[PDB]
Amino acid sequence: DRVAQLTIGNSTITTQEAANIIVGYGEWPSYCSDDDATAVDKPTRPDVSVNRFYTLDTKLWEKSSKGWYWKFPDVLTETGVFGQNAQFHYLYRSGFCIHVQCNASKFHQGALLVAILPEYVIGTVAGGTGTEDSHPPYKQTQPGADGFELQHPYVLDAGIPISQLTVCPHQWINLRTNNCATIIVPYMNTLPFDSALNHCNFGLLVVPISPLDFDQGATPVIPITITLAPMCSEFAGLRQAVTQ
Amino acid sequence: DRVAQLTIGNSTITTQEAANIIVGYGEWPSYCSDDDATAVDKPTRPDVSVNRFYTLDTKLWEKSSKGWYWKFPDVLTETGVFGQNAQFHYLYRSGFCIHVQCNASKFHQGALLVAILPEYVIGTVAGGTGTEDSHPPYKQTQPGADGFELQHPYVLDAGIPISQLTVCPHQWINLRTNNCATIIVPYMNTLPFDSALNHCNFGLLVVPISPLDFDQGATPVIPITITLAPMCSEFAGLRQAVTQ
Amino acid sequence: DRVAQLTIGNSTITTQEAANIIVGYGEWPSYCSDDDATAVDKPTRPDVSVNRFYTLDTKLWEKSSKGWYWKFPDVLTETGVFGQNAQFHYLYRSGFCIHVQCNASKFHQGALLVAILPEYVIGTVAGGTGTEDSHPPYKQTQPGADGFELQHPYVLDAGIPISQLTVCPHQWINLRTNNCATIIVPYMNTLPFDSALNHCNFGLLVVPISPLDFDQGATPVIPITITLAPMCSEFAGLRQAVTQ
Amino acid sequence: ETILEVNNVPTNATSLMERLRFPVSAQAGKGELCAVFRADPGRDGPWQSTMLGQLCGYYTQWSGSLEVTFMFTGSFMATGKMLIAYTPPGGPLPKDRATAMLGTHVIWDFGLQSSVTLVIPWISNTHYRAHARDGVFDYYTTGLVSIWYQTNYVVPIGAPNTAYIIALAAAQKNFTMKLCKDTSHILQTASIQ
Amino acid sequence: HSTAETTLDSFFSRAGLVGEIDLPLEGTTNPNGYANWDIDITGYAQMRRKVELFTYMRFDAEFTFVACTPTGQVVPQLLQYMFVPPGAPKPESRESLAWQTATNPSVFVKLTDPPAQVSVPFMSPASAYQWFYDGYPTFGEHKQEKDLEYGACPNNMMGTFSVRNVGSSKSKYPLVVRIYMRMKHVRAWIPRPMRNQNYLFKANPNYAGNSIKPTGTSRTAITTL
Repeated sequence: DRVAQLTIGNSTITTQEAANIIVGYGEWPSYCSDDDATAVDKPTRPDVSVNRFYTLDTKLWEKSSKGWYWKFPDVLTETGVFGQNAQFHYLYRSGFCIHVQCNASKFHQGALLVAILPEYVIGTVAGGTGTEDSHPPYKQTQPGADGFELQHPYVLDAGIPISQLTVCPHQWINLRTNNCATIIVPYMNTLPFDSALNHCNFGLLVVPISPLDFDQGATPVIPITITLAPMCSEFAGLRQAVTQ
Repeated sequence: DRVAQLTIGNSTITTQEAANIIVGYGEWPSYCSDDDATAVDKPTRPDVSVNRFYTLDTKLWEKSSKGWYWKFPDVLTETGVFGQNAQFHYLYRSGFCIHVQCNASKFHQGALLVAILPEYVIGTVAGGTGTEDSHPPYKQTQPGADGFELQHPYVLDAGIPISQLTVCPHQWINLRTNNCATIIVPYMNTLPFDSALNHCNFGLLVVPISPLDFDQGATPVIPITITLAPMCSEFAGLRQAVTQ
Repeated sequence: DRVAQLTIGNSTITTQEAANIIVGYGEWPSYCSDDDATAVDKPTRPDVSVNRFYTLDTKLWEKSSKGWYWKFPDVLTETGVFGQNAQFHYLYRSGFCIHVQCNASKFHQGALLVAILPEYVIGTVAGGTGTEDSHPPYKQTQPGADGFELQHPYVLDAGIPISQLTVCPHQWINLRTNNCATIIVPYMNTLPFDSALNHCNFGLLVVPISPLDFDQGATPVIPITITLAPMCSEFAGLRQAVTQ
Repeated sequence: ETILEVNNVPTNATSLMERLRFPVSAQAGKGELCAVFRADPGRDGPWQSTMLGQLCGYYTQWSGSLEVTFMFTGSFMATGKMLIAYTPPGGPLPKDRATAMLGTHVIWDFGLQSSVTLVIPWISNTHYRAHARDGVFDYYTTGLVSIWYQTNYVVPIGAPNTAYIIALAAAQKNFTMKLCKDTSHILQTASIQ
Repeated sequence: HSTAETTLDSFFSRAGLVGEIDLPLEGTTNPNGYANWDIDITGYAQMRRKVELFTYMRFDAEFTFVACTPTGQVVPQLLQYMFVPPGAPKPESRESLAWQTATNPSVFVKLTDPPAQVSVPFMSPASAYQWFYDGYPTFGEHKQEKDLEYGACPNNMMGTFSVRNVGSSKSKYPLVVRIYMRMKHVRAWIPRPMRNQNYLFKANPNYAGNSIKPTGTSRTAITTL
């Protein structure tokens, strides 16, 4: 139960210090029913070429880090064959298998909260005073694969408490216990299909709740890598490639 | 037998003045045997996305036209998903269904010889005198989708008689009889797979043996359109996209 | 299916370039039920003497023609034995088999829309400005066998779009395809019987949607002939002959 | 099917009848563009001349595949092949045939059968579409239709160099509408006397 | 009437000249008592035209080496023929170390002995030899200077044939070695139009553009013999 292997497509992930697997809302990704669908054109289900593990950028965990987030359909729109299909097709649909990995040693300590927040809408500080109706820039609402850093993690940059973020599919990475978190997310939206460009079904939040710490001499560079794989990907409404 | 329909992929061709179908060397395209193969990696067989009808440029048949030719793996290397696979993969293999179409009226006349010449190597006039060892430029050996025009059709620009070109899979378009030619070609090469960029398995020749003619008043613009579809396409040896 | 013969009474129509037969509103002409009737006198059903093909005037299709129309009970009220019965009797009832014929050559072109418009009420241009409540003259509302020409076909001289005239039993005469249109119409009215003089159950519209065209030298006279036959004719309420 | 006014250009008093059909003629053979129009049924444009477009005006939302039949009214001696293409949402008006052919399309060959049917399959993200207008509601756009010359309009001596095509449009069996409302236009200015 | 004499073996199994090597005493052509002949049967018209009737050909062969002086005189001289597959060291002199043939196949004969004859298998890495290769052997830009490589297929380049006087001093006589080839166990695919014009070079089908002659004979009028 502490060891596990995730194989999908032509990619395999290994781990010897896992903490089980979470299946968001107790549901596995699935394809769209014939009665839940509307688009009449036959969709493309590329399978193995898009349903595989993509490893996005690595972040560095510092004793003062606040946390980061990634919007999901988004992080992959410019990567591999998944990205190509997401650009050529109007409609997209899929679940995800997210595997956040971060290892240290038996002498390091700290705890990361890895959670999935559906429809993660970002807010602004409203000019500090709260009298200015400002809005988050494109660079912040859809940060891409590089993710974005939280400025006010306590309120998740959206006026909501992070202490309650656990009502969402989550898992923790407690260095003294495990070195990775695995969460499987089904397609969640009020529509059977939607644009992979304009809409971000959910956001991945990785936030340090218990600060990283260690004594001088132990390796100081502790990376946090994000690996994710689409599941049951379906695309429809073919046309030319659109970036945004 | 004069009417026919060719459906493959998401494309359909119709004709009401055909002259049967020729199957080059009496063999249908097929995939590579497990004993004829060498490359150990599992190939990609995209099927419907690449095995469909692609319609290349149109040529104008004039009372003085000499003829044109198209090298085949080549004509498609920059078109659709077939082209993408041909660029991303080192090895390629496939047969083709070639449909040359050209219609006129019951008052026009002329005959086109539509033939397939494997390993169609182009030669030069050698500076006219024959003392200069010149070679055909890249623009002529691999003309792309625009095809290339013959300068000396009698010798097929290669020192060989066109009068014997009928020992190759061919068909004629005699305006008083039919308005199209259909030839199905299997994969022919001394290797199970080869590069779609460096090698051209065969060439398509469309040459007027009996000049086009008509009386003034009848529409003077008589086009010759080339439509072709890959068959049993297989690719292997994946890497980055290479143009040449 | 391209050839057909219509025999009724002592008249026969032939055609070798037809386009099937249309049966208005999916119903064949029939006689009046004993429960749908009111007039208590026994009707006359002359049969063969009135249910036959009558060929009305011929029109000339010009490259600039706008279209014509014929009101139906009317066109026949002064012809043959049908006309006599229609004049001597107060009440009339019947269906019709309309056959519009127009042939050209394989070098002429054009398309006529042949439709049946029930209760075809004619309107006027209202003095151009639309402030004058003028009305169409008797010569225009009931043109007789000579038919009448449309002044503003786009609005069918009644303020309604001709583009939607196809919601009515219709057929087209596309010179490159067929040379006639056959439509069978049942008796349509809110009454079981009515006057053949005061009321016109429907109107026949023949309108060029695609202009006639040909090169100088081809016969320029292209006629459009209208042949029609009553069906299941019944008359009642006998008296002296009345013209109007 | 009712006539679709693809050629909704002429507004002249004497030229209204020519919006009902568009021209096709001998070209130069470079896959020239013939005509273009939005596939949106309840939007201002060509579809307004159709019964479908008119009935749509009475409903807020619709769903289903549409179909457009093109009838060639040239002469018997005229030949030609056209490429009617349907470009789903997001795809800008294709600049050339090589771009238009990447979407849903059909190569039409003129012959004994005068017409051909382009089916505009229901390819939407939502189950229903509200009427598309310029601006925000362009979210519900259906796409674009464009006719190109596959080969060319060929004809002998003695036959017209210009012929016309008539487009007829309607809905498929899976078409549905919901939420009644009033048409955008009221045919009245002052009191009706 | 039998159809046996038109089989591929009947047609091709006839030895013909494909190579000729000169080993003169004085001159500028192999004057040091040794020679390296690049194995290519495309140097002589008769043999070349026949094989070029087909695009691909698979076969074993029988090579015969007829040696003598330029006058046809048979001389008491000992020669050494060595097959140098591509990659093996080609001899640079009569006393080259490569003549040790520890692995390469060699034949030692006197000109007084009947012509040496030997059997060769089908040694191409391809499934058949190609008399025509419409392409380039390497990738990259194909500039004017490298058009020399067009139509060059390595699957047909079987190596070198080397000859020498078995000695350390100059031979007393001028020699010539004619190489004949007889094909056996022949398979052939895809026939082509037969050579129409004179041959000019080995690695290509170039023809004299100013002397393009008709395939055959001509006459005055079409209505007279």
